[PDB]
Amino acid sequence: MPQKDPCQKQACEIQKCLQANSYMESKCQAVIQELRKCCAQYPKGRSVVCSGFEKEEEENLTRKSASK
Repeated sequence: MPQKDPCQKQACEIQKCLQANSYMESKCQAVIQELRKCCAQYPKGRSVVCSGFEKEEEENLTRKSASK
């Protein structure tokens, strides 16, 4: 329920950074890490994108759960 979503902007900036980087998400790892600081300001239920984002933290278990 996106009443307001502080992090939706930053989730946009992942995509926008991508366009600024010709979809090299390798560069946009910084801006994913920005969504992080945004997301972790709150409980995930406050935001749709941050609800994707605390699940990004699960997805990271591929790379390593602790490698950042």
